[PDB]
Amino acid sequence: SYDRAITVFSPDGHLFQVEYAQEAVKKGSTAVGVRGRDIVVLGVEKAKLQDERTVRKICALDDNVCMAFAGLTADARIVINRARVECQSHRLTVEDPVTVEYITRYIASLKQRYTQSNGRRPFGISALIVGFDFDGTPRLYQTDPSGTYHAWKANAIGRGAKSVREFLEKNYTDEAIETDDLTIKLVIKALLEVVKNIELAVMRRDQSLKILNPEEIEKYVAEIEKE
Amino acid sequence: TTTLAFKFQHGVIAAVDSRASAGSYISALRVNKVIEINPYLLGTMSGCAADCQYWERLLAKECRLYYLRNGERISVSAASKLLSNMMCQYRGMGLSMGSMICGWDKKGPGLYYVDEHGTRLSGNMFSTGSGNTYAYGVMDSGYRPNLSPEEAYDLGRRAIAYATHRDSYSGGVVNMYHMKEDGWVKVESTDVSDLLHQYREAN
Amino acid sequence: SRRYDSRTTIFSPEGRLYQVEYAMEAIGHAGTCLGILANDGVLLAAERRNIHKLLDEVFFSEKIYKLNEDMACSVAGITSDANVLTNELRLIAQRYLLQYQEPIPCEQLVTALCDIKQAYTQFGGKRPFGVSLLYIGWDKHYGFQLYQSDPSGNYGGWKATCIGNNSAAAVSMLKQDYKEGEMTLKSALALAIKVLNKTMLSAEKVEIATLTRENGKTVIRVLKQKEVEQLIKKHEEEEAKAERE
Amino acid sequence: NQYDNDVTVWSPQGRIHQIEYAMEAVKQGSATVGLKSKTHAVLVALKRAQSELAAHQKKILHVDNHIGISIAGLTADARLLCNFMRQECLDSRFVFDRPLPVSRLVSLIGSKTQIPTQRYGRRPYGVGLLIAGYDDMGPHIFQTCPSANYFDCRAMSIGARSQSARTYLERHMSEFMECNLNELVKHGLRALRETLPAEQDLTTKNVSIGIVGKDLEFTIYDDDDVSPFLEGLEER
Amino acid sequence: DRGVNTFSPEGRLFQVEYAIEAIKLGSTAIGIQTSEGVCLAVEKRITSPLMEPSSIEKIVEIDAHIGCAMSGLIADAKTLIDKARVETQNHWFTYNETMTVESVTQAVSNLALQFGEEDADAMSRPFGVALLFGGVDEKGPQLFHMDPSGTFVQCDARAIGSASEGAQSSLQEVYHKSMTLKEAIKSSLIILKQVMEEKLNATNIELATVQPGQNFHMFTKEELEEVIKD
Amino acid sequence: RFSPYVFNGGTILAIAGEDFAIVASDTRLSEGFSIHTRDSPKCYKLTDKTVIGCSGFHGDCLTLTKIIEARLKMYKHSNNKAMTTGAIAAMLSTILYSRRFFPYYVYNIIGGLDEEGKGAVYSFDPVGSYQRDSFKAGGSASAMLQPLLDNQVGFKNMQNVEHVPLSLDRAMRLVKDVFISAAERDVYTGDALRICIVTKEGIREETVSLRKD
Amino acid sequence: SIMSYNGGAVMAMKGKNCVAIAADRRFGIQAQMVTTDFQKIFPMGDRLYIGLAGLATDVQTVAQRLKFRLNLYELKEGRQIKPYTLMSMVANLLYEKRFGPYYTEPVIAGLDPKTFKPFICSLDLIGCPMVTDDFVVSGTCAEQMYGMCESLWEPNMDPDHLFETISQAMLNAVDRDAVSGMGVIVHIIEKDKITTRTLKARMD
Amino acid sequence: GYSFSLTTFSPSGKLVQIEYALAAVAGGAPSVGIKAANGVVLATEKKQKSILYDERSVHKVEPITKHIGLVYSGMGPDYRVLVHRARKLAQQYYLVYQEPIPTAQLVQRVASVMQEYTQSGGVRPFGVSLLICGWNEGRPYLFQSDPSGAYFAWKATAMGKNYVNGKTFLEKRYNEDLELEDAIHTAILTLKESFEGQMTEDNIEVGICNEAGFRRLTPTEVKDYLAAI
Amino acid sequence: MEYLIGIQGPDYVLVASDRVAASNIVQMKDDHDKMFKMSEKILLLCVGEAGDTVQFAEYIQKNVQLYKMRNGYELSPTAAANFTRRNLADCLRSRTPYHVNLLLAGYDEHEGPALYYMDYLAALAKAPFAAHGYGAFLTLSILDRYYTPTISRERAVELLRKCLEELQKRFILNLPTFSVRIIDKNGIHDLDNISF
Ligand SMILES: *[B]([O])([O])[C]([C][C]([C])[C])[N]C(=O)C1=[C]N([C][C][N]C(=O)C2=C(O[C])C(O[C])=C(O[C])[C]=[C]2)N=N1
Ligand code: NA
Ligand code: NA
Ligand code: NA
Repeated sequence: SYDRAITVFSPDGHLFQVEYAQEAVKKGSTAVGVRGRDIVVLGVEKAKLQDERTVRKICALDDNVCMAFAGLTADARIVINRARVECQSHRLTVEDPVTVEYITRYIASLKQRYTQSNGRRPFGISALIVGFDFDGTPRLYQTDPSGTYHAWKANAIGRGAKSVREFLEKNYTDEAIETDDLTIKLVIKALLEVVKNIELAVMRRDQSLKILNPEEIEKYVAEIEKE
Repeated sequence: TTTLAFKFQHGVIAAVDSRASAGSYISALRVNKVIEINPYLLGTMSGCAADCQYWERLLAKECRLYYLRNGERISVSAASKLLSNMMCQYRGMGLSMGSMICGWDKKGPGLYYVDEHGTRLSGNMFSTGSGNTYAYGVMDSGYRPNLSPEEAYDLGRRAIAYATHRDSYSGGVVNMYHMKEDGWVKVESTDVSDLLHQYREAN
Repeated sequence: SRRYDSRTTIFSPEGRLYQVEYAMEAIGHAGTCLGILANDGVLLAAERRNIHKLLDEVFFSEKIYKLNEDMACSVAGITSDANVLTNELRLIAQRYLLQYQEPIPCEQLVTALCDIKQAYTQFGGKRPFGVSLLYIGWDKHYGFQLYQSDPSGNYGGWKATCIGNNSAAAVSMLKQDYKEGEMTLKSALALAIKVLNKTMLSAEKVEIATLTRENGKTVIRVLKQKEVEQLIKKHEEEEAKAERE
Repeated sequence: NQYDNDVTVWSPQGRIHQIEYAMEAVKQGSATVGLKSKTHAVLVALKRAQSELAAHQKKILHVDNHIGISIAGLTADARLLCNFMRQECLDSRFVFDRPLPVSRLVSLIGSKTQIPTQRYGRRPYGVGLLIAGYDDMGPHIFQTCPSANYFDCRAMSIGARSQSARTYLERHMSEFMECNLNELVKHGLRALRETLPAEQDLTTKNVSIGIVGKDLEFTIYDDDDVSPFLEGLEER
Repeated sequence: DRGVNTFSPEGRLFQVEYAIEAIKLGSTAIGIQTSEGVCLAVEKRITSPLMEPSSIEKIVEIDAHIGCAMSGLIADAKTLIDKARVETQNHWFTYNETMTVESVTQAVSNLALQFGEEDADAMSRPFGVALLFGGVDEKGPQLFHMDPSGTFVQCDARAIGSASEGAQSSLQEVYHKSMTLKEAIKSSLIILKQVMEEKLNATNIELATVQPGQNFHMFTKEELEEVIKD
Repeated sequence: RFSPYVFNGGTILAIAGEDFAIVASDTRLSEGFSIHTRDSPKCYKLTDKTVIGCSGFHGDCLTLTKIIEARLKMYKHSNNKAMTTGAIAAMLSTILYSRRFFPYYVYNIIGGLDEEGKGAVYSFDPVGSYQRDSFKAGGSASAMLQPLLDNQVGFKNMQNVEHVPLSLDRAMRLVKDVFISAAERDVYTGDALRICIVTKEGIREETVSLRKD
Repeated sequence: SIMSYNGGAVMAMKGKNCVAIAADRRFGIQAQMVTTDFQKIFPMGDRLYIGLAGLATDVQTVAQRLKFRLNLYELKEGRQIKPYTLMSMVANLLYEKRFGPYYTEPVIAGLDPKTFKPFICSLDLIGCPMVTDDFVVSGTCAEQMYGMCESLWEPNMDPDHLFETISQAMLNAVDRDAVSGMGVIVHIIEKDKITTRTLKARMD
Repeated sequence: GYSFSLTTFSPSGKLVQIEYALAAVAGGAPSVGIKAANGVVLATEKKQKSILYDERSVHKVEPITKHIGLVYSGMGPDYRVLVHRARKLAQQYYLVYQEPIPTAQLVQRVASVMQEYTQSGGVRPFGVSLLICGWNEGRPYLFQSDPSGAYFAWKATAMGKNYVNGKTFLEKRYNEDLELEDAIHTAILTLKESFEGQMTEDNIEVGICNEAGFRRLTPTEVKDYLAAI
Repeated sequence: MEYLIGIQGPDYVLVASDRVAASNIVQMKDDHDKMFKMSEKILLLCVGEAGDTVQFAEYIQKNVQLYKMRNGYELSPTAAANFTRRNLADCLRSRTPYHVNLLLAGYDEHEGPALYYMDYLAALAKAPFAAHGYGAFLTLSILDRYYTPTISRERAVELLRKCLEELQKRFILNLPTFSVRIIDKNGIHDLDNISF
């Protein structure tokens, strides 16, 4: 087997292969995540001749935890599958389900091991993992190709994620949080900065994941334009 | 060996005898058959002493390692599951191990019978070891869900004492703990034969 | 050793995989392979690059491969790499069937090969498989399906799509003429020959197959040269009839 | 230059530059001295502090009751190669119930450290050792290097400015064999501060001593432990 | 292009050299050893108010009597923190006792040059992380530094990061060996406030201490807001 | 067929005082109905404050002593200090349990000084279950000595008897008289009596004679 | 015995331009019958069926693992498998477990898809082929099946005559075996058609 | 060893070592294969540098099993690896299935091996195109397999030096129901286009495949076909 | 020692397990549940050696749940049953053979209701009704007597009652209470535990 050192330090102390993996994230479709009290939401940027279902970038990992991604879509699918495996494997080992922190730590740990083990280039993705814990607190974390992870109130990754995060930093008030409708409107406003061309899904307290179809999405497009 | 455990209104009692026995000879009169994993988690012991000691110390290692990683104390369900998985990986190897994992977590008061085979049962009342059957008799007869703390201690103390009376391979001292919302408290390390002499003189 | 290493499994400075892109350029030279979904079926129509007087014609196809009872695929790229990948697809289909005793769903079979193709881009120091595949199939969950994949290990579901020589020109031509929800296999067969007329028209140079469901069982069949040649003359007459008026 | 990066690549000069580069890890590393009498073997080490707030670097390590070492180079290779010596000593005490001959231990270091100099994608051990020890053949000082060469010694020094130490030792060779313990330690200390400039000299913080012989096991002396030995001669 | 286990002409490994260069990019952290306890302080370097401040754990509990502060590649550190955490409980299992601060630091120092290409299962590169261990064992309160080379040493006071050079000068003047713990805590936050291009507050930093009597304690918003004064 | 164990016998004993720790043994090594040797004491010195008694199969005793000796160094090399008496007893459990499925047939009794200065005895079974004790007998005459130690050291089945702690004078005399009684009634106990006494000053060894038949 | 745990009975037979294959429908565990419609004969093509007696888990496993390899063959080759080839594929499959074998004794019966000439064979548990021009048996009532088959079989029988022969051979054999019966099923393989029938057999 | 591909994609998008291996084939001693109605022919140039070479010793036209045969253009040592491997693959089919291996299926298996060396670690591909004759159901089979691991079923083709001239020569002069008498004569005429010297029984080699399997033709059998040219 | 029973209907599947968790001579739990939710429309009922049942059942459960998460749709009862068979068949000739007897009851939307049977050997059999344990020797003939293919669910519970009442009358083991569940179009439905 291949024992070559793929990821190494540079003259100025940079891990160039991890830095080039983060350039692969910044080309991928603009993914955005937002937290609330009762509800947690994810949304993604977008040909006429495609099945929307197959190129979906919002993926459930367990009954309580899902995620979005931005970057290389093939690289994403392996991290999602191995996350899905670890979610059920966690229940098999300790019965109780996975907290959003544990699965994020695992995805981070997996991403980090590819930046340091021989033969392997890093995963060219950043993820936005969301859900509800054992006690029922809502969560939103973010991983990146280096394998660092941090909790967020809201965050963006992908094309023009500076201009979306700049927008989110201002707009994330307690007024937008209160209701389930208002948190969803905030995600659409944020995506309308960079962007029928919006994928969008939600997670409530005890309930599972729920993708909103383009008919349901265009309802909230009317409710934004009034204001 | 004789161990017992039961839930009631004011948390969970956990009482064990102290006799160790290589054959008919008494290896040791006073062995501690409860492990203290943390302030909110105990573990009773029966069967092979070395298996009991090693594998429940390894549970404790992983419970301690869970606290450092996650920044929160382990649940009673997860701890009981983790020990049964250790027993599942060593199935068919002649391990003899008959623990009950008692604790308190977010889910409430918790009690789990875990076994050498891989068995793992959530329940209100349990008993293990050779004196198993004799403990159940006294425990079940005098049980209520709404015992007082003192009446609960009287039940657990008597049940181990009358078990050691009949079972040859149980004896020495009753070691009774009491689980609460604010962690366990050691109730007593009472001598069994002094209790059996006391109950004889009451008639 | 370190001097001789090509290093196929690394990010270039831009943030992308050179051997993956360079493999997709190999596909852009290879023959025009397309696929079109319909209400009553699915089709694949490919440019036949093995074209000489002295070629024998042993097999029932040239670029088209059956995979399961309810599934098939065609390719574009290095044909030797396709023979490896198609053999592995067939193995996956039976590995599922041995396990569950149902046919493998179409998306699951495509993800299984695409997880393997992605491995050749991420680790092992090996060059990727220089093949894009177009898959067709039926399953009990989603029914009539068309999928595309490429050397990266990335896939997508399509209503109609193309790969090979004049890929982009064919897709934009399909974006005009395809009507979603309203297309039958007869209307789809007309559009397949319309697009191949643009990109490449004798029937030796064309190779068509149709997956359909007749009486609770999937029916995969290559068209014979009598069926193709009559469909070519129907295009030539329909093209000429509009030209006069 | 073409012949600089891999240990397998012979130069046209008939040299392996990755060995000779690994030798420079010892030289830029701090100074240490070793010497022996008829009855004892002593190691003396100038402990380099990082900043003046931080405590001084541990330069003399314990291997067995009968062997100990002083180091100069990369500390991870020092500790790795220390544990190899500790283990081979432990094997000999386990297997034979008898301490491992020092020359035989030193031969196993040479055999071990040579292996990666001949193999691709591997490197030499970036560390030189002075190895004090007593056995059936009396006391010994042995030297080892990144090149896998080893030397039996009357005395030696290695590290930063260690040419000064070697010049001192080469004068007083016939004196060492006749010396008592206190005179032998004092000789090693005078060799060490010759490496230093005239501005700075030996204190209890920046000096460590390691002693083994016929009477004594490999004891290490660091702080107030050292104070007896220094208080004798201190000028120039 | 060259191998990971390649010496420079100066006599040192390029990847170790470049791993020290990576710590300069990392955010600054200070630890001061005192007779009454070891304090440990670090800047979070929060890039956005949307980012949750409590989920940047740059000081962490190794055991009830030991902590560790980090600078550099945050992901690289979590591998080493877990291995230390495993090592302490493996030691508790086998020996029924606590490890020394030196013994823990040595165990982590053994992993520093465990990288290479040929002859491997294993790491390709070193860990680009400096660690400031700080705890209280049987030999009083001890603070220990570690770098990517594997070199580890006891420190009366030390810092690591972008303004390691700047902060060490301030530690030289401020440090006194017979001082109290509360003086040493306030010394750090003074020395941190200067070097940070962001402004010091309870959400923007982590502090933590270990005494002989008291366990490892990481400071809360309320406990940081009380000290903030100076 | 091939049997990897054999019973060599001998008795061991340890007592924990307030300021001391006795660890004693006989010197007979047997096999079948013959005596191998009369000078094979079962006491082994580990550290200045810790000694171990080992009885049963002698092949495992030699190996297990050599393992402990090897591990003591490995700890001291890692941690720069000697192992505490409690830490040796904890380590021994893991070594005995590592051979759970092919036992070290060795009854171990460690005795010495804890970190608080006082006496500390740790008794074992072959697969590594242990506990701290005041006193414990082991090996061939375990059954003979233990209930007398329960009586005289534990004050069991006695009333109107003040529970006075053991003087080192009294404990040494007790160890002589019990091993005299074992030597009479046990075939595998005899020849001579090694007694190691662990105080803060160090270890010192006596050798009283026993029955040579 | 191992084969008799689930029991069962399988038979195949030759006629003029046709072959028959048949088996009992009992799945049981020792004394207890469990179900009365358990499949022991499996299709391996249009004019080619395989019958599997003995241990029921291995009956199902060998059927499934043979179908795995069959489907790979048919896709690779681009044809229906020849009967003699399927025998060798089973022989290879079973002999791969030579020292840990599948407890089943297969019986193959089919027409050659080019010539349409009759073919039958059976194999032992370790995959030793046995081709005959008359009949083959496998099950707990092998002795009973042999005695019927040997007496009742004639050469060059038409499809209707073959059915009556093989059915009466099965029915009377399984009626003298405790762990075989609960129905019979019979497939008459001809060139034009496959005629599957289930008999009014004893249910005790 | 080396665990990385030596064959890789260039910016144009071509596997350069395969096209460089095809240059090694294209500059090899020429070889011809023709499919008659009743049989198959394989012929090639065996013109060694001197009369010192023992002509009976080593063969270009080699059998694989009793019903399949083989010939090449390009690298001789590389060819011998493929012969040994193909021979094994034939027996591995016969052991399992107890049937003579189909010619299509032998080519597919050897193609997979030829593909293996265009990707796997530390190895160049083969500098060989194979021509594989056979007889399966009751009819002839001829296949090419070239360094890529791609295979093509041919009625007739040429390889090596003047393969372009041999292919065009064959295209017009081949009929789709030739007799095997005539096809053997055609194969020698295809070689005589590209030849440099007077032809003999020694300096060329021919094998044939029909109803009774594959064999190499004897020198005297070749000498009869050379008499009427 | 333990006892399972399944009764397939036209558009449903009734199932029931006992609730004794036994140990040596003692009935440790009267409220134990032996049914495992694979899918919304599938139950795996499992009985056998003490540690083997739960470890096997849960391994299957999580892989069925993994199939849901991976693909966005659950396994069919046919697929789930052959998956259960494939794992138990591969373990059979290995170091760790699971001694488990089990019923897989389910409902497909296309194929309708299905009850599957499996012994520790891993022979899979689809059945209109079946049962495991020593109780099956008493109760299977009662199902032969009164079962018809068109049996209504409310009648099927009264049939179940006759089997469970026969265990109280004739079976030497206690088995006082029983879990009861129905599967149909609308997934799994809990029912009152048949106590005595
Ligand atoms: B308790 O289960 O009595 C007790 C509990 C411990 C935590 C101290 N365990 C022991 O006393 C004990 C004894 N041994 C080793 C000796 N083995 C046996 O006693 C033994 C016996 O003998 C009675 C038997 O019966 C013949 C069996 O087989 C059933 C197994 C073990 N280890 N722990
Ligand atoms: Na005696
Ligand atoms: Na019968
Ligand atoms: Na019957």
